Amino acid sequence: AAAAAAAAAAAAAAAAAAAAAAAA
Amino acid sequence: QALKKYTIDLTERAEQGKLDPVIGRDEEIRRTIQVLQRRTKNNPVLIGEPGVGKTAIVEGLAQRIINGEVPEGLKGRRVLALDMGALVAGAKYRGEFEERLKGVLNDLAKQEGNVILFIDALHTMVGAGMDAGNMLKPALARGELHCVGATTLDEYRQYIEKDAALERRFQKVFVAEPSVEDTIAILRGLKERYELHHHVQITDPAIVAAATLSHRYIADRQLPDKAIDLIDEAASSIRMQIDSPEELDRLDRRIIQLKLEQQALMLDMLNEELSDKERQYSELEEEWKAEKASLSGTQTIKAELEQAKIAIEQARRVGDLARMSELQYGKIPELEKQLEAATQLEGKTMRLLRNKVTDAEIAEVLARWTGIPVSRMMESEREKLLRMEQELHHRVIGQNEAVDAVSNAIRRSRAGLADPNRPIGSFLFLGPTGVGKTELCKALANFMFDSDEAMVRIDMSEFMEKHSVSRLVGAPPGYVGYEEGGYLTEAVRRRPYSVILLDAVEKAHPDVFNILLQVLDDGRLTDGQGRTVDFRNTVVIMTSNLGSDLIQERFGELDYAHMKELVLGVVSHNFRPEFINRIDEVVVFHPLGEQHIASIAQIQLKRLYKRLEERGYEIHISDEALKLLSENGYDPVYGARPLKRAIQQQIENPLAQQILSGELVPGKVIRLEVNEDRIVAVQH
Amino acid sequence: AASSIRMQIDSPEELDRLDRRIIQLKLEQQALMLDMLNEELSDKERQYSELEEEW
Ligand SMILES: Nc1ncnc2c1ncn2[C@@H]1O[C@H](COP(=O)(O)OP(=O)(O)OP(O)(O)=S)[C@@H](O)[C@H]1O
Ligand SMILES: Nc1ncnc2c1ncn2[C@@H]1O[C@H](COP(=O)(O)OP(=O)(O)OP(O)(O)=S)[C@@H](O)[C@H]1O
Repeated sequence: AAAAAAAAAAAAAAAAAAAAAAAA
Repeated sequence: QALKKYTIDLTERAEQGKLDPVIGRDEEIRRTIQVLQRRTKNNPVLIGEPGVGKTAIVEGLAQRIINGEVPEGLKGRRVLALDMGALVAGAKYRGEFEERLKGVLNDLAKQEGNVILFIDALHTMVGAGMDAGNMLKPALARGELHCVGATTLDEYRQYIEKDAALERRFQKVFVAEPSVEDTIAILRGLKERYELHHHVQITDPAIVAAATLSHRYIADRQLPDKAIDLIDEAASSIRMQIDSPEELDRLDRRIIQLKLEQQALMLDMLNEELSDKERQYSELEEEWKAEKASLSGTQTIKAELEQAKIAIEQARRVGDLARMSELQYGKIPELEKQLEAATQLEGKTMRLLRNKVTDAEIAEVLARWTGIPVSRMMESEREKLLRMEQELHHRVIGQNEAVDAVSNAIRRSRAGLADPNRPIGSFLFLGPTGVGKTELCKALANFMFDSDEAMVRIDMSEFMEKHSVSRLVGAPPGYVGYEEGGYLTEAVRRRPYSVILLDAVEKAHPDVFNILLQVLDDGRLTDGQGRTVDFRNTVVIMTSNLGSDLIQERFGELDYAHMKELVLGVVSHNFRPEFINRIDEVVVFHPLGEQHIASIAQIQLKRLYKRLEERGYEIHISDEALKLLSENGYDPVYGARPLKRAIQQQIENPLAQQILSGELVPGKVIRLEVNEDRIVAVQH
Repeated sequence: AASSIRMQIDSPEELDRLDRRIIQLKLEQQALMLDMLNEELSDKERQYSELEEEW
């Protein structure tokens, strides 16, 4: 008789940047 | 065999009486029962912002079942509450959990609509592994399972607008937060329960206090749960006060002091004083024991009243005849009359004391819950408030109208006379700088809170550009600036009774003023994550210079009022006119007289002498030297800082030259006496 | 709507009012043992049985 385990399955997000772009 | 291995019969707990008076909510439970007696989409699910007690409405359903206040078709039923963590915890082998769930579902099928299955916290059942969504999808499909769901709005919107079939097996019940008065009724029922628990009396003005003030001063949670907090922690506070007592503690400290002192004396007569204070303490302690016995009898008679209520409810559920009436009719003649005899005996005897939770307990739990100072005036704070002009002219000389307006703002705060649409009192300051604007706000902060920076001093030169509004409110979601929020909303939402200075405001770019328009009108304000923060217990003060030529030209030969109108028109030409309309009052500063200058010099000398005594060096001074500092440190064009730096020069440079010469003996009074044009330090 | 009407069908109102009334007066009359609550109980139980049978 064999039992189970529990796994990680881990990773991160994906990010953004954002850029002002000045007028004058 | 399988069912009670994991389920909780709440209707048994209603029979056990361990549940609570669920008050109101009848339309809601009716609509619940409506969704129960459908053909398809039978499964209800409760939705609301948390605190509104979805658990409570389920248990009130169960109580109305056991009472038989339901209609007939759902009488004789079951409502059994199912943990999942009960289910999981032994699932070592594979399939074990799934066999558990399968046996539970088949035994629910065997009950044949006897059971209203109730599952709290429903989005767990979304994720357990497939796990239960597909693995109740047959029971979803058949409707023989009549599951009742419970969630926050969010995990509904997270997890249940993700599946379609799971969505269309469950029916939204938007449970609302109640108003003031339904909450008041709920509080009266649980007031009865809390006096059953916590050995108290609770007054109905304390209930209306809890409702009103938690509706004002708690911007976090919602009704009724904040009022539950207020009442329960006031119950704890009265319990601890009666468990203490302070006068006993004072007398115990006194007698152990006199005991130690007499044992050091072992003429005494402190023997006699010790014995007298011990007699006094024993008398008051015996009074304390008698009061404890009185309240203990009160608790016993209330508890036996509650046991009689439980028994007569057993007789109402089962249908006992005449035993219940005989029990009631014999019983609470005598328990009512000696309850009132104990009540008037305690109203006599409680000295050392309080048993009624009043508003004052609520206010103290408020002003130590967050800490907006709403409690009524204990006098050291009050008499400190009443000297406020002298308090500020401990540190800020002159600028008297400003001092007055600030003290008026503080007073209209503490009187409770501020309109809670708005912050307490907003200010723009004016005048050419170095006349004590930022220092006045720091002096306020030193007063009210006992620090300079424990206040929010954000100079505006950080904010000269359009984009850096995110330095204060923050980043919108889904970026890197998502884990440190804002900074302004943070430094309110920690401690919402705080001074916020935004010094030198008109450098900034006016979308910062768009933010600040929302600030000064309404005081709720959208933070970075997509929620809001109170401002209504802050004070926001900004500064400027912008009538600098005007005030340095024209503070003579004018009043205060037309001066105000003139420089107000100047700032009208600067800002938008809303942002000077939003101010509680603009206060205009002035050029300075030499008496203020001399007082400033005194203040800086006191600071200097503080630093030197910390160094360990000791000074008397010529005040002709102070006069020459006054005559040299003056200008109309700036004010105080050139005085400060001229004094800095003409003392501290040759002085520190002599100090780091290894020249001046510590301990000697360093006579700062004049030279012909310098000012000498001698050692005599 | 069908569930609403089903619940309206599934229970009376005034019958339950009078049922609470008669069990209250039963409690009260047993507490008496002047009475005349005997007569009032008989009247209200007759009314109760009438409306019950109509239901
Ligand atoms: N009408 C009411 N009668 C009695 N207790 C109530 C009532 N409304 C709220 N409560 C109490 O409010 C507290 C919290 O209520 P809940 O709505 O159950 O909390 P919640 O926000 O639903 O989060 P959970 O998941 O239920 S713990 C409980 O202790 C309830 O007893
Ligand atoms: N009434 C006063 N009491 C004590 N110090 C004062 C007073 N008026 C001016 N000062 C001094 O002058 C300076 C005032 O500091 P601040 O308040 O920063 O100047 P301000 O009036 O705020 O204008 P800015 O923006 O700083 S130029 C400090 O160096 C104070 O020591």
